[PDB]
Amino acid sequence: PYTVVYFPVRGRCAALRMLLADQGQSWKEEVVTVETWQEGSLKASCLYGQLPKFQDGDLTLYQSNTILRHLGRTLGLYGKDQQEAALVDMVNDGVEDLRCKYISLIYTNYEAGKDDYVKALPGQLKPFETLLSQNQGGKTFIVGDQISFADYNLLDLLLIHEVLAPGCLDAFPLLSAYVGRLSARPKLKAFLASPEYVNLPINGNGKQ
Amino acid sequence: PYTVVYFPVRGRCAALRMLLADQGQSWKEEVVTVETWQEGSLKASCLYGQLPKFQDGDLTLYQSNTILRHLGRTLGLYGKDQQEAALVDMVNDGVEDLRCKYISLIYTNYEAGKDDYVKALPGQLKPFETLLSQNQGGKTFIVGDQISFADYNLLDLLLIHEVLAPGCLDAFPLLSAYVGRLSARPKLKAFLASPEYVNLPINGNGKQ
Ligand SMILES: CC/C(=C/SC[C@H](NC(=O)CC[C@H](N)C(=O)O)C(=O)NCC(=O)O)C(=O)c1ccc(OCC(=O)O)c(Cl)c1Cl
Ligand SMILES: CC/C(=C/SC[C@H](NC(=O)CC[C@H](N)C(=O)O)C(=O)NCC(=O)O)C(=O)c1ccc(OCC(=O)O)c(Cl)c1Cl
Repeated sequence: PYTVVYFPVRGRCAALRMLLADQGQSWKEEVVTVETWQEGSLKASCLYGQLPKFQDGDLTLYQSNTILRHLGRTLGLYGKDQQEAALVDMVNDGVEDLRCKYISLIYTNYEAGKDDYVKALPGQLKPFETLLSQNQGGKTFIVGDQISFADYNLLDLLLIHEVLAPGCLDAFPLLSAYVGRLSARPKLKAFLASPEYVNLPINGNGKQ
Repeated sequence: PYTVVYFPVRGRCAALRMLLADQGQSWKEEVVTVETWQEGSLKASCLYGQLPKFQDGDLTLYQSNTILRHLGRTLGLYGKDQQEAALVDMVNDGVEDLRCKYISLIYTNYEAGKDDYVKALPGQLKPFETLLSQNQGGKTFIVGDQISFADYNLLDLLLIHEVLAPGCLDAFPLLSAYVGRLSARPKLKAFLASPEYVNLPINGNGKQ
């Protein structure tokens, strides 16, 4: 079945977990402690020496977005055609770009960079609001009329940003409603409310 | 048909151009000058306010990897099945991670960071050598027995690294032979030797 190998944090596994949960998929969580990691053997066996590591049967994958695209491809959450598949990629790549900046802030320059980051946030979120406005008035999903892996990734990005800068979505009606709507999906809502999600820190250094 | 909108540099368009050329595809190059960019209108119309911008008929795309995946999907350069597709993604995501570090070095910390970067290079290239060693002894492509968009992206990454740190592939026989082999492909060889490629700087700040 599925197995996600990661440290005890939401981080780069939050989106794929929401996906699996919302899709009614079962998966196993292999929690790696900082101690076990610093031992070296696991890291050495990882393709790029990093986590998350994912297992789908005997298929072992690395890279959070590779896992997202894999699940999207195999579960039918990758658009209805090539045109949509490309747009889903465009959204996910944009989410990744911002996630990298967020990660850099959190682990590299939180105290001194937070103000500049938050000030730059609106311009960084604007693209996703525009995307929604161009797709059925933002009433459905980020691309097309069916959910995609990019939705879960974008949703997580928006959620962690609401924590970083409370109210950042207030000026973005479509993104705001989008968050509430997706978060309301039965399986997803239950997952987001569960200890499994709630008692895990967003990041590994206690910052958010 | 196809249109590539970018600044007059190889940068994030080199891989997709090699792909198009090697695949015998025709495309138009719309060169954006620093003056045009600083004018503001183009930037404002770009989804994430950045280039490259790509047009396939009336489909307008942004994000270099979205363009790569789109061409790979539509041209059949994305693996033979879903498993290979996942592996192709895993390779491309790894290429992107290193490309981001390369870009960071080039544009924000060349002088002071070059030594540390080059020293860390071997460990960053090892994953691709390993991937090659696990696929038909590295005699064909990065994933499977057919070329994929990830091959062009990886090839570009390797090429720019040989310029940054001459001889960096000496420690990796498979990657070294891989570069020579792919570069020898008729259409690609002609493209790499053409003014279109050769007279374009790798980066925009004159560093490499
Ligand atoms: C638990 C906190 C930690 C999660 S794992 C982080 C990292 N893995 C990746 O960054 C995966 C990137 C892939 N491209 C992907 O998309 O999957 C990892 O495995 N690190 C272990 C290693 O030895 O490399 C986390 O986010 C984290 C923790 C600590 C630090 O450093 C602190 C600092 O001062 O910079 C960072 Cl930068 C990060 Cl991202
Ligand atoms: C011509 C040099 C320039 C090419 S365009 C760079 C950038 N676009 C992207 O980074 C695309 C990223 C997407 N995720 C993708 O994958 O496609 C861009 O459009 N910049 C214009 C803008 O206004 O944002 C280039 O590489 C470049 C040039 C200058 C600088 O800054 C110098 C510094 O001191 O940092 C950088 Cl960082 C870069 Cl990357």
